[PDB]
Amino acid sequence: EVETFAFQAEIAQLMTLIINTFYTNKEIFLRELITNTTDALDKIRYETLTDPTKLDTGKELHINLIPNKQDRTLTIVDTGIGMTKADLINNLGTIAKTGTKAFMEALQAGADITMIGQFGVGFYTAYLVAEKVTVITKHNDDEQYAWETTAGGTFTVRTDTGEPMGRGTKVILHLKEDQTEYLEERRIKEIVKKHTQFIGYPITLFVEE
Ligand SMILES: CCNC(=O)c1noc(-c2cc(Cl)c(O)cc2O)c1-c1ccc(CN2CCOCC2)cc1
Repeated sequence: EVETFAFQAEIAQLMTLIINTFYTNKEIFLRELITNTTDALDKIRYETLTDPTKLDTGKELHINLIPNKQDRTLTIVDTGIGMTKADLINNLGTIAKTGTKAFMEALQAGADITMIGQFGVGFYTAYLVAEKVTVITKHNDDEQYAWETTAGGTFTVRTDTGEPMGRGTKVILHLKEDQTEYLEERRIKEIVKKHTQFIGYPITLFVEE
């Protein structure tokens, strides 16, 4: 029931660079994941212009940020178009071989890690703060799947038996021990205000008891 895949060499190389390079401005991961959510939400809205039934899986269009200090996880949930199994396998709906190669070439020329989104591979910035990332997703044309990687050159894909999502993507960041500031309400609010003020969807930061 669990399939294990090797990353393409270039993507493994970029993930190692992200994990091993000294770079203090780690907060940019949240801007990148919220940006991906906003793009996925725009995609389902665009499809709904010609087929209103595309929203039968959920009419709410939103992004939720759910910190969990007990599990040391930060979960980003959106109700966007979601990814099929093929999209997960194809580097989470990106042309990441091309993007990761171009980004690493720009870094060699003096660009910085914060420019990752310009290369269409911003998702991998999750590894600045997370030791493991789980991506649960549901697209109207496929079943609910879980993608997961702790880097190390491979990722797994499995059918998800967890809480059904209806439609969209949930990114669960299992944070590194020294990166728990990203579970603090004031810190998350600061990052969203700084980097995501023009995202056209409600971003709700959940409170913990
Ligand atoms: C059917 C095609 N599906 C989607 O595009 C989709 N569905 O769900 C997502 C998604 C991916 C990730 Cl990594 C998130 O963090 C959030 C999200 O909603 C996606 C995204 C996949 C990839 C991307 C990144 N862009 C891909 C195209 O080039 C610019 C960067 C954004 C969203």
